[PDB]
This record gives sequence, structure tokens and C-alpha cells, in this order.
Amino acid sequence: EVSDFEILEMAVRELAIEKGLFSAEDHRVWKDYVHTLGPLPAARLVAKAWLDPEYKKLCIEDGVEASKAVGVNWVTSPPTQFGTPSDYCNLRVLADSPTLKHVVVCTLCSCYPRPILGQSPEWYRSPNYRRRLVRWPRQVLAEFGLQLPSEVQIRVADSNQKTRYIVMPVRPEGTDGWTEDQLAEIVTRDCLIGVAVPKPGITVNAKRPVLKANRPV
Amino acid sequence: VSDFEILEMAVRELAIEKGLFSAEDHRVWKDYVHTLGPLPAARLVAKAWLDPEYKKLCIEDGVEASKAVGVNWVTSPPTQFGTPSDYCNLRVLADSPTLKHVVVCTLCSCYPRPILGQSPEWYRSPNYRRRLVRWPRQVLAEFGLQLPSEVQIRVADSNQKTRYIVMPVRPEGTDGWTEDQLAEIVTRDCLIGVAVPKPGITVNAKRPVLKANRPV
Amino acid sequence: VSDFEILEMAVRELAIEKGLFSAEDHRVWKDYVHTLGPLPAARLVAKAWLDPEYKKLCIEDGVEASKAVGVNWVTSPPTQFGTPSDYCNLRVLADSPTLKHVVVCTLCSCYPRPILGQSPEWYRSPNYRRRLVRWPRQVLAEFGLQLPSEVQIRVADSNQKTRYIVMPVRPEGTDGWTEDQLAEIVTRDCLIGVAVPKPGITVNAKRPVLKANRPV
Amino acid sequence: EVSDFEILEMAVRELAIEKGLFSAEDHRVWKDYVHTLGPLPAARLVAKAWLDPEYKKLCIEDGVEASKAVGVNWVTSPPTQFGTPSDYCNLRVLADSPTLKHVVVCTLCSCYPRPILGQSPEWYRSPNYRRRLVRWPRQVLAEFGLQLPSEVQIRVADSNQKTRYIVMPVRPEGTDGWTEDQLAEIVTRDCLIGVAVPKPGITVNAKRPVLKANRPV
Amino acid sequence: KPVWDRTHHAKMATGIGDPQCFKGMAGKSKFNVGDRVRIKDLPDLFYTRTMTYTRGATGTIVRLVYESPAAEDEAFGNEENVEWFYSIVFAQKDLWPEYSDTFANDTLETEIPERYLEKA
Amino acid sequence: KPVWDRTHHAKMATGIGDPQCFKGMAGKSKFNVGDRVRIKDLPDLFYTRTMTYTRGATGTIVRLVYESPAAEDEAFGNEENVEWFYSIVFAQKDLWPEYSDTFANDTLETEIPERYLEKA
Amino acid sequence: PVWDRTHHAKMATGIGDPQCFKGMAGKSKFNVGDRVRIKDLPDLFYTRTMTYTRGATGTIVRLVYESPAAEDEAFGNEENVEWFYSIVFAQKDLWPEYSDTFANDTLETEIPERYLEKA
Amino acid sequence: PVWDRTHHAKMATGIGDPQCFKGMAGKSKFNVGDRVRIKDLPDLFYTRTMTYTRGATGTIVRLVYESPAAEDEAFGNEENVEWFYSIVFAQKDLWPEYSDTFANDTLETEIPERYLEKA
Amino acid sequence: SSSIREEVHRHLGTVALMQPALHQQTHAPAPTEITHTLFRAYTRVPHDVGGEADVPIEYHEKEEEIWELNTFATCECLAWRGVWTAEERRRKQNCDVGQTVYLGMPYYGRWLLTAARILVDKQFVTLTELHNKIVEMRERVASGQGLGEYLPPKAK
Amino acid sequence: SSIREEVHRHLGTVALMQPALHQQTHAPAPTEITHTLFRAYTRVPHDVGGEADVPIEYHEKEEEIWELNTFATCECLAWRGVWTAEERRRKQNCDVGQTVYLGMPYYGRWLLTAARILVDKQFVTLTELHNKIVEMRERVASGQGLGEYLPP
Amino acid sequence: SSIREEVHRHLGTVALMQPALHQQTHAPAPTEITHTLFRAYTRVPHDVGGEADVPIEYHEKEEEIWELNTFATCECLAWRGVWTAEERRRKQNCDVGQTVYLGMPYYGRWLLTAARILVDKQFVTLTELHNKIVEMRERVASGQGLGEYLPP
Amino acid sequence: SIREEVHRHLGTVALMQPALHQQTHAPAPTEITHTLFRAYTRVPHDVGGEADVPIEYHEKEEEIWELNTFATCECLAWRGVWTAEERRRKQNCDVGQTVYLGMPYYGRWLLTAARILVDKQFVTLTELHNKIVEMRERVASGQGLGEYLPP
Ligand SMILES: [Co+3]
Ligand SMILES: [Co+3]
Ligand SMILES: [Co+3]
Ligand SMILES: [Co+3]
Repeated sequence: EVSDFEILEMAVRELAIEKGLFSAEDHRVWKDYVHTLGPLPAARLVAKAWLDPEYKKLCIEDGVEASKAVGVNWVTSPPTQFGTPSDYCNLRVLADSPTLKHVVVCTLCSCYPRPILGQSPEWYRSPNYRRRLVRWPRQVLAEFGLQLPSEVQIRVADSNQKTRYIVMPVRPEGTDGWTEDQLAEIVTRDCLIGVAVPKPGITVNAKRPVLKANRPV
Repeated sequence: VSDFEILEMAVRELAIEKGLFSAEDHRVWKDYVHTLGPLPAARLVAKAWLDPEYKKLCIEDGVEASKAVGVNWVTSPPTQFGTPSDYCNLRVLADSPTLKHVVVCTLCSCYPRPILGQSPEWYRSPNYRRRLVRWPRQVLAEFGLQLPSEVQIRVADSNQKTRYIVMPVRPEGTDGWTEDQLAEIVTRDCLIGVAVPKPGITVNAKRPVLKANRPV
Repeated sequence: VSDFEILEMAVRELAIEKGLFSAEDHRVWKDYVHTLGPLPAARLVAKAWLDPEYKKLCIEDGVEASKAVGVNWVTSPPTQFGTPSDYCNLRVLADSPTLKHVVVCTLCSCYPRPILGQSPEWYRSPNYRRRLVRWPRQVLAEFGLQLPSEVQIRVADSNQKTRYIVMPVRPEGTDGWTEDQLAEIVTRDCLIGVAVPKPGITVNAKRPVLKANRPV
Repeated sequence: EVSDFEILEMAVRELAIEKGLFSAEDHRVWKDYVHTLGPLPAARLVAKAWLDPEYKKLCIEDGVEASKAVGVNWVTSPPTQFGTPSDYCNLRVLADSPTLKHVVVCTLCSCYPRPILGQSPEWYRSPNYRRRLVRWPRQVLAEFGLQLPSEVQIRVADSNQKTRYIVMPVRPEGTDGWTEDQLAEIVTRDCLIGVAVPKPGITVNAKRPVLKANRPV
Repeated sequence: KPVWDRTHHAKMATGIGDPQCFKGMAGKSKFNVGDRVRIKDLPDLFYTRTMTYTRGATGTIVRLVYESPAAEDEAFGNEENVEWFYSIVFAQKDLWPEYSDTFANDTLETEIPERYLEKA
Repeated sequence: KPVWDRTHHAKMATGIGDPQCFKGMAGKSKFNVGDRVRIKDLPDLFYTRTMTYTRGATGTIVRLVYESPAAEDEAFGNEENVEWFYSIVFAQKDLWPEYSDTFANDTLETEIPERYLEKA
Repeated sequence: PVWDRTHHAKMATGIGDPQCFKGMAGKSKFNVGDRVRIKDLPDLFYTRTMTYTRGATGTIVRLVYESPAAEDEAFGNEENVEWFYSIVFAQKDLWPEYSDTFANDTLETEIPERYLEKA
Repeated sequence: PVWDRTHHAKMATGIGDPQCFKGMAGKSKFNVGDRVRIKDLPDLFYTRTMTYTRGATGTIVRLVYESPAAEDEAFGNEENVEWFYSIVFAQKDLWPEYSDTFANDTLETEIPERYLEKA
Repeated sequence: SSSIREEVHRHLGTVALMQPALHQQTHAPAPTEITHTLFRAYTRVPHDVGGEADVPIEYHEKEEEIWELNTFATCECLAWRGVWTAEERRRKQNCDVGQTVYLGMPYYGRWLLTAARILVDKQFVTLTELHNKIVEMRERVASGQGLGEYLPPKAK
Repeated sequence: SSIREEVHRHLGTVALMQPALHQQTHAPAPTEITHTLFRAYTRVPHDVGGEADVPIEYHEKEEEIWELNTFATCECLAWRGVWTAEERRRKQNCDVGQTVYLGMPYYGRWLLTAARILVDKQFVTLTELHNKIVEMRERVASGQGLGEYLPP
Repeated sequence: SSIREEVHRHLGTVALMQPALHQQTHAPAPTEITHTLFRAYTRVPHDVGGEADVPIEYHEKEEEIWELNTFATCECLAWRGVWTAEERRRKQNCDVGQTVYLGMPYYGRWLLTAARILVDKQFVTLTELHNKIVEMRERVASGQGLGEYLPP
Repeated sequence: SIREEVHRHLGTVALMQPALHQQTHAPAPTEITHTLFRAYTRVPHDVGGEADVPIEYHEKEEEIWELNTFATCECLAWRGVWTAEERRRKQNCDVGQTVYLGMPYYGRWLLTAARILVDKQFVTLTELHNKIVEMRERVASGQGLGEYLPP
């Protein structure tokens, strides 16, 4: 049976179109755009940075400009021609180093770099993750299976305004001579969020429970 | 006076009046507890660090090893049959480059009182008792302790008659140190396992202290 | 000063600064509120008891009946279009030997302010608003009022633009009483319906009074 | 479909019998004794009292002695020969009058005159009834559909020690010339508890919701 | 930037009153005094002044009190539509399952706009 | 080691009943019918059958019901001491501050052992 | 009451948000490297400056862009634009219990100029 | 009823607890190195075998001593004595969410023979 | 309609779950956090509820479960044969069980648990014998052997 | 008297300890929301008629100066066309949400909502309201007083 | 392991019984509101950073078709000027109030808020929304189908 | 200070955490699932593995009465009134869920010390109640109370 949510979704959408707030085409166009989103472009940006010091500097200073190199123009790629309404146009790339490791969260909600990374994980939106990460990052990351030297600076980035972040982790050992494709393959969504680090041989996010939807896409 | 103080007096007087125990027994027990502390345990660790034979003894027969530092689990307590609540089966857990121990009593607050003294307020908390066994890495990190991911962290849950004390590995920067110098850095926290010994640190990490209404 | 007083000052100064309403308007309203009370409503009841023609008018057209006691629901308020929150549709509920009314606003605190004054603290309570419509006999008993089981107790829920006042039946022992004498025993509680008029009783039943931090 | 309670009941009973605490015969005997209990004897005591002022006097002063007249000997009727262990042997009859109406409860538990009235109602055992009756009797009684004049003395009896009560309601109008059987017929369990009064034509407790058992008797 | 008309209400109701200023705007009433009506359980998302406790219950219309925009519309600044309001009397037994037959004559009276009513 | 006497109660109460089996064991009663008494607020740790709602209240003794060990002792297997039990009537207004004067004659009757009573 | 549904688009198309507000804030009150304390301004109804940062002192590491404060934008008020700064706080300055063992840990987040004052 | 207040002192003085029960359990059912699963025995009223261990499998690393089970001792029943074993569990076998990054972590606790069964 | 009224009443009961409150979890607070008022409240005898505020509920009757009848008989038989007096039962059953179990579990559930309790506390059975009996009983049900009058054996 | 007072404090205190199955809710998945819960969550907070509640000794309450001023402000805002009373009710008794609806005082909601209409209809910016609150506090701190609540 | 499953179900269930001093709040008087409580009640719901919480085994969740449709609708409404994302956040993550904020699902709030902006900016009357909901329910009941949620 | 108010706030909002609060008033047997049966009949002291939040652990100064309670409990065991295991069962389990987490650690030790005296009939409940009254009167009359209060 249809849920109260599905009933209301149809009601809202039909009314909006009926009143000319947005067109049926607009809705299809947006869903199509969302369908093309994913973590691949962000992974390529990291791989490219690892292989090009000049490009890495660009990523760190001007994320928006750097993003164009992986086919994601924050201003013109979305259907609006002025960036997505919710993700805005100010991507910043956080570069990890032997003395610094970043992890991102949006304590106020779920702000995520959608244009270049795709949709946010269910857990990323949880009150739990939003409450704890900023205060107990060492403990939260450990839960994810990630631990760093005590002297290393763990920096939590709270995306609370118009900036969105992606993490550029340090290139892992054991990837000598690897091609861009090989390097991008190990930069998973979780690595770009900061709850995991790239590892040779690991090409998918760590397996975790999956809650099934009543009626999935 | 609080309801607790009123009741404590009522219980103590009734017990003595009925001949269950005497005022002398009570005084003798308070005095015995008052003398308890972590010093004996710290010395056992220092001794183990300087004597391969003794270290082996500590690991195999904690009760026997304890005698070497003046604490006899059977005869030191007033009863002459060990304290009623701590029993007589002390086990020493030896850390190594691949193993680090931390202790807790999830069911209560079981602690090796005879050789270590009274338990910390936090050691008895429901919080510590709920979390340590499941999220040891996270809890220790909160305490400021972190170990390599490949190192085996072992949580010991003192649920029956055995009590534990942790023998941490000897830290760097102590070459040529005397037993006293070594024992000085083995704090109560190191013996519980929430901290490791460090040259220059001779007292537990400073943490908030909740004051009593009527201490002494 | 409380957070409420800080906010009240802020809102009032901003509203006036922006020209939404003037300092004079605010004083005008407080002055109007200060002229309000339960007397007009009590007088309406007394007049109805003494004039059958007027009673019929009260029951059929409360708004017109109200003019008789000097309260024109449309023109008495400063607005000249009735108060914004009480509107202009007063209905008078006539009790009889077989019918007794009691009023509430389950959605909030709707009350006939123009003719009755400000609402009681308890009338605004979630408790009264939750219980009266479902357990009227029980709530009324708590107030000290009980009616025969065969009598129809009718609860009026003021949820839209109508406001009500209860016209109780004239009590025994008032033969020959003047309008003032009759009006004197028709208290605010009688007009709400939680009490009935009684000779000699000229004030609401004494109840606990919660003191304000900084009263008017 | 066995519940944890049924498993435990069996466990306790088998252990008690194995240890010789009580015998299988004892258990059967108590169960059969309980099955013979009901409100009829109490109803008869009230009818007899109504039909004999001398007996009524006895009921009010010595409930135990009066009970014998309806076949319920509080000492010898139960299997123990010393009264039931939980109901004891001190029954008191509370006589209503034009100026007094009684209602019974056990705020501490569910104390009830089982020997002469049967088992207690589910609602009588409820924390709700036990919390409210002693403080808001007028309100609770109204909920049950009972209302008395404001001047009438409503007396709530809290059976907290070894005394058990039964209420002798005032005889209702419209019963002139009625026989003992006719009168006893309108004195229901609810009337004997005090939450209702006898009425000609009404020979059963007022209908109310009935929660079904998973495995009823 | 939006502009709010702060004079409309006063210009419309001054010297007339509320709901008097809406008189005649609802047209012919769908129901009349004496009719038995059932309360429709219309969606109540965001706002409603037709209590949940009345949904699905049947009552008797005892008076056509006045005409006015439904609160559901007025509360959001929409007063273009006006409808009839009715005072309805419900038997307490029809609202509360546990109501005692001892108080068989007890009732509850409240007002509901025409949109919630359907012939019983 | 502990051995529980499972025959004491039966041998004592058989053919007699409870509390009949305790008759005469309390000695002379401290109070009599008609006396005004206040309920002492004795410690209630672990167990009591003298309701909290009665503490500090004053009532009238209406009957000396029987003699029996206090429940506070019986519930823990201590029956060596027996005392008088009294049925006491309290005015509802004296128990609940909010009780209405409209029902000024309402009362509450319950039983209390002598240890809790003191002349009012 | 009519709502302008073309304003934002006409203004940001081909430019982007917050790029469309560039230059509207005028001169910045602070610069990279400055030590600033977060003012505990009233939070009634809305704010995007987390409570956990109130009263804490941090270091400005970048002037990220110009834009109307969220407190105004969220209510349709875009007449005023101000500078936004990315600030880095030492974890120990936010959480009393943070361990000295992890003394280098930090938290970076953005705050509009209105909440800042020289440390 | 009379309670023996000298029994315990008489048997444990100069010997200790649980030393005073040595040899009373007879032959041990299990040996060091054995893999055992924890039976989920009824917990009614009392137990000292934590719920978090029920149904998990661990390795016996030591036969610590002999003693009456806590389940009996806590109610004054010391007639029966059994062997107690110190068992080591892999954390991943206790907590579904435990990280493979910390693959060697363990938990050691003591359980009387009655709860053990060959794995 | 009956269906609409049913949903209305289900709603009125459900919103009670959302009643706002200041919920202060208690995790073994220090003595300094225990006021006399709290001390009296915590050390209260659970069965003493007279006078406590509560709401009106539509009182209902409940059919007797077979196990409840057997439990009642067991409790009276234990008293009849001197294992305990009714007062000892009340104290253990309505007070010793503690606040949570006192109101969280069913009336007869407490009677039954307490019957098992007296057997253990007075050492007529060891806790081991009780645990063992429960395990065996469960096996009896799981095997298909049946459980007395609660479940018939397996047929064909 | 002193005993009775302690008795009544006790009867009120034990209510805090009433056992319950307390299920904290932290943004559950749509699959955890039944139609019953959906209706209860999207309910209009002010619709409480028929809900079970306990007996309470009703009391009168002395009026606070700020409450009288808040009432006047709300009626004046309606009188002058900023809103109609129905818009106020909807914002004040429903939009505030379940928690504030029963956790805050009656007039506290009237006041919060009066401030709310000023911002929602853009008669003042939220910034102006925030700055104004700061101004009022500084006026009290500087000893300049605050209206009839505190003399300078 | 059925035993382990029962163990974990147990560990989660006992949390419901965690003892607490539960104080129901029923429109308390201003005198019962301290500054601490005032700030807590008038807080903006979405500001949760730093609040204590327990460790939970984080999971992924499949996207519901209606969730994807809701997201598209919200972005399209912003794309076409009905609102800016900031207006959405304020209404969606704050205005909904404490109870709904944590009691309902993430996308449930997004959807409710999309319906809300249509009504608040008067693009649709509340009556039109209520009528549309009724129409949708009947559409489903009649067997007429509902978008790609339910085929006819 | 500002930070102090910030932390008081973070702690206070926890009180307002939304929940489905279902009061339990002696539910019928048909409302008790096996899951609930196990949760209700659990031994209170078995908390290992239960989820909990991070708290800044603290040390606590010892109260004189706590020191005396501990000594009394070990002395009662030393002299055969009970064994430590009997104490644990009565103290950390028999007290029940509510008291177990609502009262203080040593408060339970003390209550249980009083409990053993009564349960093994070394003192009648009456003697305990009488003694409590005695202690109170001793204080009220200014006769002092042990080392807690001088005359
Ligand atoms: Co966000
Ligand atoms: Co312990
Ligand atoms: Co109202
Ligand atoms: Co009882």
C-alpha cells in the first residue's frame, strides 16, 4: 500500500506544477541530473592532484576552478546555470598531509558536495553523527575503523554555511607507478568524506548494514 | 545530617548491639582499609621489570608474587582468610609489544583492594561498566591512551573471584633506573590499564573531583 | 528582569518604531482591558430573570441583548469592529430545570472578554481543556457542583467565532430581590458554568492563587 | 504458543510438589475450592438482612457469625480449617443508609472477601482504581455510573489489614413483597463492592469491555 | 518584496463587525436546523478548528450561527471564500465509548463550517 | 542449616482462624472507641501497611477490630509481639486539601495497629 | 501579496551563488591570521553559528566569500551582504574534556563577520 | 531458624577463598585450549555470567580455581563446587560492529563449568 | 463511522506518548544529589499508591488465564502448608520486587515470580534447581512432548 | 501540617518515578512511521480535547505586567492590520510545535509569536530583532532601566 | 546465531527501562521558567553539535522513490524562485519544532516543508492542499493508481 | 561565562530529547512479549554492552558514612552474617532496576546492610524503625550523632 508520504509527495508535486511553480519537465530534468551524480569525479580530482603538484595547489586554493578539470562546473553543470540551490558554488578541497587529516560533517543538517560527490550517506544525515563527530572525532573515526597517530592533527570541518568540502587524503604506500584510473579507483566516497583512507585493493566503501526502503528507486 | 548518615548509625549500632561484630572489629577494618594503596602493586611491576624470574611468577601465580611486596592476600587482611569481597585469587596481566590490558567489573566494582586500595569513583560508574567491554579503543582514547591497531587490546571483566592488576611494558627513557624510580611512575591508572607509565609522570592524570558533603 | 520582559520590550519598541501600532494605541488597549469585568454579564442575567421578554432576546440574539448592559460587541471595543480575538457573536446559554451548561475552549482560551473580562488561569490550562468535554460530571464535582443524573449537562466548546456566557437558573430564596441583589450572586464562575448562583455567595469560590513575579 | 509465565508456573508447581512443600491433591483441592466461590452467598446475606432486621443487626456487628447463615464459614469452609491464608477470618459488613454509602478498595493490593464473594475484578486490582478511589470517590463512582446526593456521606473503606468488607446496599424501591430469591438476584458483585447500587430488573454487572486471555479457564 | 495590506480588514469590518461583515457571502446554506449530520474526517495537516474528537461522529444542527471564511483559510490570509457555520449538538455517548447510560441526556455543542458536514 | 518450621501457623490457627488465634495476646488496649487519634509518621523503610496518605492525619476510632502481630513484623516471620488493631474514620477534607466543601460529610475508613496511634 | 520569483535567477545566472554577491560587502573587518572571539548574539528563531562555538576564540584562515547572513537570507532579506570567514578552533578550547594526548586536533567552520570581535 | 555464623571462618581461615574449595570439584570437564560456547542458561534472580557472552564461543586459557557457583553461593548454598575457567573471546564475536581494523582485540572473563559446552 | 471513531480514539491514546517532559535519566548519582524528598521517594514501599494522581480509564474485566488460576492455588497452598504467611508473600510480591517490576509486569506475573522466589530464598530449592527446571520445561515444549494443560503433545 | 506537607510532596514526587518504556526517537526511517504515528506527529498541537489527564487543584494566577503588555501588543497588531486573530492562533497555538506548546507558558507563546509575525511578514529583519534584544539587555546592564519593569 | 540476536535485542530493549525522573510539562507558569530553560526551549532545533549521544552501528539506507521525488521538488521550487535553500533550511530544520525534528524522518521533514512553503506564500490555499490529499487517497482506493508508486 | 552557559545548554537540551514515552501500569500478560519478559526479569547489575554516552569521568571525595558503610559490610561478612556473594545479589540485583540506578553506589550498600539484618532476623523491622527514630531524636535533641555531628 502507499504510505502517507507517497500520498503527500504526489499532492505537493501536482499542486506545484498546477500552479506553475515549476514544470513537469523541470522535475524530470532535475531527477536526471541527480541520477548522473556520484563520487567518480571527486575521486578523479584526488588522483589527478596526486599526479600533478601544480593541480594539487589549484585544488587547495580554488576548489571551484579545479573541479572543472573533472567535468564538474559548479555553476554551469546543474540545470539552473547558477549552481544547485542547496549546494551553492564554493567547493573547497581539504588536503591531508603527514601531520593533518580531515573529516567532514554538517552539524546543522546534511550539507554535502553533491555536484561532485553525489548524494549523502544515510548515516551522514543522522543526529548521532552530527552530534558526536565535532566533539569526539577520535572515537567516531575509530568506530569507522580509522585511527591516526596522536600527534597528527585531526581537523573536523563543519560545513555550516555556503562552502562544501571534499577530502584529498594522502596517497597511500603501495601505488608506485599507478595510473590515474588505478589511483582514482581506491578513492571511495568514504575517503572523500574523511571516515576512511584509501588503500590498495579496496575499491568499495566498507560494508555496513543496509536498511531497505519500502519502495526503492 | 543526611538520611544516609542516620541510617549508617542505626545499622552500625544495631549490629554491635546484637553481637554481629564489635566496635573494635569496625575500627580495625577502617584502619586496615586506610593503609591500603597502589604502592605495593607498583613495586610488583617494577620488580618484574628487573627480574625475569619474578615476572614469570607474577604472570603464573599472582598470589605468590604478591607476597614479595608485603601483601599476602590470605593473611594481610584482618580475617586471616582474605577480605570477604576481594577474595584470594589475584592475577597479573602482562602487557607486551603486541598486547595491552585494561580492567573493569561490568557487574559491579570488583577491584584488587588488598594490593591497590579503593576503587576510583569512575571505575564504579554504570557508564564505564557499560562501555569499556564494547568500545575499549574509544574509552581509552577519552582517557588519553591509544595503541597501534594491530596491537591486541584485551579487556578483562572481573566478574567472579579473580582480581587483576596490569603489568604495563617498561617505557623508554628508564635505562639504568632503580626499582624505586621505576615503581614511582606506575600509577593506579596504569595498574587499572587506562594509562601507561611515562618517565616524569608520578601521579594519575588530573580529572574533576566531586567533593563530599561530609568528608574526612 | 526575565527573558520574557526583555523580549516584550523589544517587540513593543520595534512594532512602534516600524509604525505597526503607536504608543498611544497600546495604552488605549490596556485602558480598555482595565474597564472590563464580569459585572455586565451578571447584569444581563439579573435582567433576564426579571424580564421574560428580555430573556427570550438573550437566548435568540446575544449580541443585541448585550447592548442592554452597555456592551456593544461591535462598537464598545477601540477597534469599532469588535475586539480582534473575541469577535462579535455572543450567544447566551440558558440553563433550565432540565439543562445546565458549562463552557470551555479546547483549542485555546476563547472567552467572552468584552462582557466578562479576562479568562481565569485554570480556564486556559491544557488540563481543563482536555477533561471538561469528556468528563464534565467529574470535573464539575471537583469544582463542587453536582446536578441530577437525569438533567442534561451540556458542554459548549467555543472553537469558532462564537463566545458564550451561561445564564443560570434563578436560585431559591431570592423572592422580591432587586436587579442589583440578583446580579451580585452571579459570579464569573457562574457565567462560565463551573458554579451556580447562591444567595449570600457573592465571590468566586476561594482557590489557590499563584503569585506573579512582577504583577500589574 | 507457550508463554514464559506458563513455563514458570509449571516449573514452580513441579518443584514445590517434588520437594513436598504441598501435594498434588492440595493444589487440586484449592483449585476446586476456588471454583465454588462466587458472589451468590454475599448476595443472599444482603437479601436476608433486608428481610430480617434482627439478622441485619448481626451482619453489621459480627460479619463472621452472620456469614455462617449463607453457608460460608470463614474458618472451616476453606481447605485449611483456619480460613484462607490471604483473606483471613474477619469479614465486616458495611451497611449503607439514606445518609451513608460505602465503596471498597485495597490501595496496597487487591484484598477481597473471596470466601463469600469470589475472585476480584481485574479493574479492582488496577493501580488506577487503587490510586484514585480513596481521593476522588465521587468522580470514580460517577464514571461507574453511580451518583449520590452531595449531603450523603460517601465512605471509602480501604482494606489494608486483615479485615475484608462487603457492602450491604440500601434496599431499592419497587421491591415490595419480593421474596429472598428475587432480592438476592439484583444484588450483583458490583453492588457488594460498592461501585453500583441494586436496581429491580438488573441482575448482572453493568457491561464493560472484556480483555480476553491467551489461554482462558 | 511583498507588501501587506494592513487596512483591508478595518475598512471592511468597521461599524459592522466580524463575522457580520461576511453576511450573505456564503449563498444558500446546504443544511438546515434539525438536520442530522456526520463530521467528515478531512485532512488536518497544518491547521484545523474542527476537533479530532468530533471526527466521524453524528450530531444535530441546532442553529446556523453566521457566515465566515473557514478558519483553515482565514488563518493563512485567504478570505475570498465564505461559508456557513453551524452549531451542532452531539450526544456524549456518541463521542466517548465509556460514557455512562446513567447520564443518558448529556451533550456537547460546538461549531463546524459547512465543509465538514454530510447528511447523516 | 536454617530449618523453617512449616507447622507452627497451622497448629496454632486450626479450628480457630486468623486473627482469632491471637486473641488476648495484646493485653489491655491503649485506646477506645470514640477516641481521637493522630497517625504517627513512623519510618517506613522496607515495609508498612499504614498508607502514606494517612500520616499526620487525625481520625476517630470506631472499632477495636482484633489483635494480631503488626504486618511490619509478620511479613518478616516475627510473630512474638501482638497488638491491637483499630478501625479509624477520617474526614476526606483532612486528607485531601482540595476536597470540596460541597461533599463535607465524605469519609475514609481504614485499619491501623496501635503503634501508629497517639492521642490527638 | 506578490512574490518575486525571478530575482535570484536573474541575479545569479551564469555567475553562481555566492559569486553573485562579490564586492557587495565592501572592506573586510578582519584578515587572515587574526584571532577572533565568537560573540554570543541572540539565537531566537534562526542562526547558523553553532552554540558550541559561542565565546570561543579561533584563528581566521581564509575570507571565503561575501554573502547575506543566513539569518537574513532565510527570511528573504538579502539587502545586506557581509564577509564570511573560515575559522580554526583548537578542540581543547571547545571541549573541556579534550585529552592533551591529542593536543593538535582542531575544528574549522565558517562564521559571518557579525559574530566576530578581535580576541 | 538459626544461621551458622562460624562456618565460613572455620573452613577458610589460614587457607583463603577460593583456596578452601580446592579439590572439591573433582575432574575438570574441559582443558586449557578447548573451544567452548556459552549456554544461555536462565538468568532468573541471579547470574554472574554476563548476557553479552551468551551464545558466543571462546577459548579456555586457564582453569583458575574451584568454587561453588555464584548462583548458589549468593543464596547460601555451598554444597556443590565446580571448576571456573578464564575464557578469551574475540571482540568481533561479541559485537557485530567491531572493526576489522582492530582484528586482534579480545575480552577475557571467568565462567563456571555449568555454562560451557564443547564448541 | 466505527472505523473513523476507532482511529480517533487510537489517536487520542497515541499523542499521550508524545507528551513533552523534562526527562532526567539517573545514572547512579552521588549522595550529594539525593535530597530527603528523593530519598523518601526512592525508599518508598512500592504498593503504597493511594492518593497518587492518575487519569480516568475505561475499566475492563479480564478472563482468567489457566496459569493465573494455577499460580493463585500454588501461592495459597504454599501458605496453607507453612512455607510462608500471606503477609510474607505481600511484602516480597508487592514491595520487594521494586518499582520497575511492580508496575511494568502483570499482577499475576508478580505472584508467580514471588512464588518461585520464596522457594529459593528459604532454600527449599537451589537457584540451580530452578534454572535447570526452566531449561527442561522449555525443552519439553520445543520437542513436541506437550506441556500439561497448556499444550497437547504432537499427534500425526 | 509539616507532616501533611511532606506527605503531599511525596505523592507528587513518586510520579516522576512512574515506570515506562521510554523510546527515544532520533530521526527514524520512513519505514518506522506507521499511519498512526504519522497522524500523531502531524497533528495540530492545540487539539487536546478528549485526551486523558489527571485531576489537579485548579488555581488562579496573578497577572504579570509583561503578560498584560503582550496581550495588548497582540490585539493592537491585529487591530492595526498586521494579522487577524486566526493567523495568530495558527502561529501561536500550532506552528510552535508540540514541545514548546506544552513546555513554555501560555503568554510566553503569545509573546514569541508576536515577535514571529514581525519577522515572517518582514516588518523587521531577524537581525533587527536580534540587535534589539541586545539593546534591551545593555539598557538593563547599563542601569538605564527597562520600561516599567525596572527603574534606572 | 539466534542466541546472539536475542542478546542484542535484549541490550537494546533494557534501554527503554533506564530509570529517570520524568517531569511532564503542562504549560507551566512564567515563574517556572529559568533562563536556562528559556534558552533551551527557544533554541534552534538543528543546532546539535556537541550534544552527548551513544555509539550506533551506522547503516546505509536505500532511497525511496518518494524521497528522490521530494528532493527534486524542493530543488525545483528553489530553481524557480519559490524560495532559496536557506529559507528551506530555516523552515525545514528549525520551524518544525523539537518533537517533529527528531520524531519524523529526514525526508519526511523535507516533504512536509515543501507543502508548507506552498501554503505560507499563498501559492495554494490550505483548503486546496487538504482537498488534493483527499483526492489522492480516493485515487488510490479506486484502483486508479498513483504515479509510479502504484500501477492502476 | 559564555562557555559555562554553552555547556549548561548542551546538557539541558538532553532533557527535551523527544521520545515515545509509554507509561506502564501493570499491563495484562498478553502485553508481555518474551523480549519484555527477559528485559524485566534481567538481573540489574548486568550492564556490559549497553549503549551509553561519553562522560568526563571524575574522582569523588569519600564521605565519612561511605567509609563506615564499607567497613560495616566487610565486618558483617568477616563475622559470618553473610558472604560477599550474598551481599552482591541482594545489593546489586534484589534492589531492582529503579533503585539500582536512581540511588548512589554506597546508598545501596547501606540499604542492603540494613536489609540483611532484617532478612536473617538478627533484628526485627520494628527494631530498625525504632532505631531510626532514635537517631533522629538524638540529633534533634542536640545529643550529637556519632562522628557526623558533635553534641
Ligand atoms: Co546540511
Ligand atoms: Co565488582
Ligand atoms: Co481559545
Ligand atoms: Co489487597
